[PDB]
Amino acid sequence: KLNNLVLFDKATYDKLCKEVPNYKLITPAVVSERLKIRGSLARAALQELLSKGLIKLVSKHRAQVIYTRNTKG
Amino acid sequence: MSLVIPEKFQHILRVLNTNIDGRRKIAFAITAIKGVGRRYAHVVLRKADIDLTKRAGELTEDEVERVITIMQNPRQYKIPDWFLNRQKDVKDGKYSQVLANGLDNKLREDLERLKKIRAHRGLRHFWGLRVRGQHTKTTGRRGRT
Amino acid sequence: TPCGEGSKTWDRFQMRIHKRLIDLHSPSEIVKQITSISIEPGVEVEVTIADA
Amino acid sequence: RVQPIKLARVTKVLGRTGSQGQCTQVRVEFMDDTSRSIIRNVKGPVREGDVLTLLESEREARRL
Amino acid sequence: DIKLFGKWSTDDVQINDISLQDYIAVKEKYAKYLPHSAGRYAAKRFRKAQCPIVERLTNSMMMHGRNNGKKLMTVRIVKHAFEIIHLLTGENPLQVLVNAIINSGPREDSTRIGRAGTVRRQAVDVSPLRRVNQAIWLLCTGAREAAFRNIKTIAECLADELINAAKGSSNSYAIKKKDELERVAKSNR
Amino acid sequence: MPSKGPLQSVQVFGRKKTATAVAHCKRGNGLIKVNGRPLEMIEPRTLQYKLLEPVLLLGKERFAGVDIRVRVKGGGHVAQIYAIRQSISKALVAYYQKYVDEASKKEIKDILIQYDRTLLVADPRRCESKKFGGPGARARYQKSYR
Amino acid sequence: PGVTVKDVNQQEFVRALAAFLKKSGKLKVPEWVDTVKLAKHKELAPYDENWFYTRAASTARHLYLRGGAGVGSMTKIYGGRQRNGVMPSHFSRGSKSVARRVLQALEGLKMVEKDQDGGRKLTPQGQRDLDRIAGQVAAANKK
Amino acid sequence: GRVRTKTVKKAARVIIEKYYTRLGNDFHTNKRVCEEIAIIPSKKLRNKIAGYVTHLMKRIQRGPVRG
Amino acid sequence: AVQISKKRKFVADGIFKAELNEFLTRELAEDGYSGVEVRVTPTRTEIIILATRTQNV
Amino acid sequence: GHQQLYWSHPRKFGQGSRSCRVCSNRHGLIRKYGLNMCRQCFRQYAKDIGFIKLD
RNA sequence: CCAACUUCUUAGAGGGACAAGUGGCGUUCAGCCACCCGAGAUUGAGCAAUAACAGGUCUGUGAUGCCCUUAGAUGUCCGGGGCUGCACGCGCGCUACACUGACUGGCUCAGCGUGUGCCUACCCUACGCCGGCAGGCGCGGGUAACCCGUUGAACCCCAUUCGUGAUGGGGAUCGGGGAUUGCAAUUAUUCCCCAUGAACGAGGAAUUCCCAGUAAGUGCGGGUCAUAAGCUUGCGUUGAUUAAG
Ligand SMILES: [Mg+2]
Ligand SMILES: [Mg+2]
Repeated sequence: KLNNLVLFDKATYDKLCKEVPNYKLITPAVVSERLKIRGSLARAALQELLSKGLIKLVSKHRAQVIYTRNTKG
Repeated sequence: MSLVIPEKFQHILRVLNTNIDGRRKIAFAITAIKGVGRRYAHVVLRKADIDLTKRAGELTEDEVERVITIMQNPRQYKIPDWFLNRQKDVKDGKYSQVLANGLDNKLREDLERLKKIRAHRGLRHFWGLRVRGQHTKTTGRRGRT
Repeated sequence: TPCGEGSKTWDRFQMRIHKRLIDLHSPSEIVKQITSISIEPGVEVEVTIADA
Repeated sequence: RVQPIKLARVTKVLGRTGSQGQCTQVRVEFMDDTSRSIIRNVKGPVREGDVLTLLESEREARRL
Repeated sequence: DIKLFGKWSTDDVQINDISLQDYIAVKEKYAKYLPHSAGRYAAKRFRKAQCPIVERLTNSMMMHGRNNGKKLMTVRIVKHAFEIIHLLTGENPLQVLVNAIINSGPREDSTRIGRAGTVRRQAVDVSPLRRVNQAIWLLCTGAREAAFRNIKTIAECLADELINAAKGSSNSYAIKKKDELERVAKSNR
Repeated sequence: MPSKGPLQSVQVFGRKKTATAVAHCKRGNGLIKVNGRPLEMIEPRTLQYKLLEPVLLLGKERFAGVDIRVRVKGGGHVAQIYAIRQSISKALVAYYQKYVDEASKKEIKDILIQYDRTLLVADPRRCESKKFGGPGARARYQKSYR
Repeated sequence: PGVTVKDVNQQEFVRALAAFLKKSGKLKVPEWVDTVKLAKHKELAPYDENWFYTRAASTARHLYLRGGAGVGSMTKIYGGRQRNGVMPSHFSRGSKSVARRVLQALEGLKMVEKDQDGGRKLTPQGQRDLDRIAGQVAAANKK
Repeated sequence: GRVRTKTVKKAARVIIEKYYTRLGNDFHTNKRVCEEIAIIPSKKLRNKIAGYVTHLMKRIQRGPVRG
Repeated sequence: AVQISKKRKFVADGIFKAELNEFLTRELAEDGYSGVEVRVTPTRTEIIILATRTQNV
Repeated sequence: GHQQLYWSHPRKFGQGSRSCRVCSNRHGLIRKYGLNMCRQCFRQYAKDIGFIKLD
């Protein structure tokens, strides 16, 4: 119910790049409570997963950046 | 860029007498030092030629040594004169930023100076009163009993 | 109120003064008899210097 | 015991009631016949001729 | 045909209850591009019912003073939230919004200025505008009190409470508390 | 160069609360801009669909013979887009009562009246002055008794 | 086609011209540039470390739309809302000697001239290349 | 709030009693007649009298009013 | 020399008017005063009293 | 007496040197537009100046 | 005349709305409820009776009765101090408790109004050049729809950083320095800088104000003003949730 962690270990980063580009709603507020990171690396790492091409960008607003799962078939 | 971490990451650092937090970033991690405020911290770092967006436990000891060195004697690193704590100090006539137990040293020293020669400011520090001419009839109740 | 007692009332005096502007290319001598047509207390007329 | 949550259209509104001007008597009709018509009360503003749905249909009217 | 916020047209949407078609205004006569207009709705009564529900949701969202006239700031709360809604579901968000209005509007409550049996005693019915008023009030409130101390945005907390209230699971605030109105109305029936 | 048809044009205003905005519109070929800059390059951009809105439910290509341009003066950020939304709406309505038939003007006024009448009526509500005993016009200072 | 400055997005036209002046290193940047706080209605230093180029890009563009702007006028347009702590917030003026130094630095860059009256306009050499890069940034809106 | 004070009704009755041969059930002509034939100190009570004049046109064309 | 603003022109001759009203009240009260009336020209100004007993003034 | 310091405290700036031009109080006076009358009986002469209220 | 005109702006006149028109109710009375047309189908305020109150004010007034005091004067002036003193209680208010936010930067919108004085010294400020800031000088304009001023107001809008932590929320307290007003700043005038970083997690009983450009948010200007607004009186801006009993 208190402090999270910045700067990923090995155990959450492979958990990131195996299922976080799979599900449909993906947002820095989501993966800073479904994971055990706090945010501002939610914003940092999910920016570069848009830089790779594992997900799609939709909204891009300053209060709210919203991604989605990528084209499957 | 830090996708996982490098090999060593201080949980806490250790700077003057303060163990600054290791998960903050340096612009707001060294503000735990009494004497390094929210404004002085950015200026020391910009004179330290660093990248501001790096976090706390991922500075090497050469970075930590050079950050402490610039905030220790800032008068020679081209930091201007009315940016410092002790501008024209009342015992020596010099200019210094004070950052330690020496901050609280020179804090009480002027308190006991005024208490010695019995100035009106020093008498209200010797009492539990307000100093900067505030009213006392209705405010500040929870200092006294 | 002349004193402080009462129920916090306010009177809003105001004075709305009107002003109009007229040009002439007249010879500047007959403006004296233009001034000399009517006494008319409530107005205030002013004649510009004739030097343009 | 188990009632269908039955909806009902209103005829003439019978003016305010409820000691604060909060409740309105409305005289509903039960959407299936106009012969069956109970007088009831709602809160909130009405607009004569609309449709409102009774969670349980017959309890009481306002009389002492 | 008019595509509220540029997309999500309003022909496939169907209001299920007969009791609320004359009070929910999703149809083509009252469908716009974005919910912001020179209103004039509490001049004469009963014209807050042909005000469209996207406008009536974005008016009831800026509430507590520090956000009290910020209407260009709550219109994007709803603009983003429809896209979060569309991705978790795949449905037209106006359809799932009016399912939330149907299912969060109560049917019974009680009224008494005397001898508080619980609080109010004599259980009454409800007109089909006050259940629309209390639909939008419960939804905007629960989206607010569940995002006050949270990393979660108001846009996601709005979106995932009314798709949680349109299904109906007592996990959204507008369902778990509306039942307590209908429990306490049966308790002094 | 004035060689053909000098000044076949009108200049038509629209208002909200202080914000006036007068649309000068000539004969030409499909150009719409406000204070110099285009309609899609406009400041708020959250209200984007309600200032290019007469263009939508009338038609860009159909109504592309006019070269509307607007100057705006006074108001706020929201009132200055309702003022141009009113202005360019009733500009080409007023451009049609002067140069083509009113059968066509009623043909577009049919669109611009059943769709939220405020595009060519000036919304009359205004500032409504403060009074001398409260923080505003209606509200009052807090009364105490004990 | 012919695209002027007025039909381009101008939040990022400023980003275009700031990147232009940063790479064309002919701007007389002051020595005190990293400890400035920018106009005492705010309590932190500017976040962008090369902030002097985006202030220069901005004050050239506002000078394009308004002739006769002086150092008093530029501080009335970069001012903001000073929070007074426990007292209510108010408007306050910008910083004068960041406005004076940036107009003098653009005059070394030959993109601003003085006037018959007081104030400053920009020279035709000045406007011809912020129209040239305005065409580039409207083309880079596609590109 | 429509209810018309005694000076509106009394002065409109002395028109219709005395100038009935000039009046009709048009508002905008009776407004011009009452302007010309009465002395009315302001415009608002002028057409507030003239409206009650047109009301009594449809009233005394039916039957014996106090007429 | 230099002249003053039109806003304080009008309050100055209004307060000129109010001052000699009060003095000519205090003088001519026993002699049927009943006010004054002023006319300013760019010459001799002319103030007419409105006394009821014009013999006693 | 001894004229060097009879009236020597400097009546300049400050409300000990403003006064009413009618009525000779130093409190509440209105120095707007050069009126310099007392608050309490500006209201007397307010019509003699020509300041009507709203009607 | 090396052009016309008044839409926008400012006034002045006149017009315009009357419950007029159409249904429905009502004694087919007074009138009410709906619509259509229309900018508007109740704009907002001022004045405001009869008779009173032992209401307040002699500290506003050369309004004033009576009493008191009048030179070791309750007159008046000068200097210092006080009206700001604090175990506490109450009333107006301001800023907050954050992420619907705080930063840092871009970006664009106002209106009401005020300005150099008879005594009375001192006004509003453009521009230029010094200063990291408040500020300092030189140089103009303005007795004002002529200049400040197209009053580039804040909120809001767009990106950046921050991540639910009494935190980059909050900024009380307090040390040291720097300027300005002034005859004089101590018991800090105000402003600036650096540092210090307190309670405070939405508030019990109770209680206030308000129903449309309203509440509320948000700044601006008059008053006081040598220096000065958390007050007051006005102005615009953004703009509603509830109700027609
Ligand atoms: Mg007195
Ligand atoms: Mg938070």
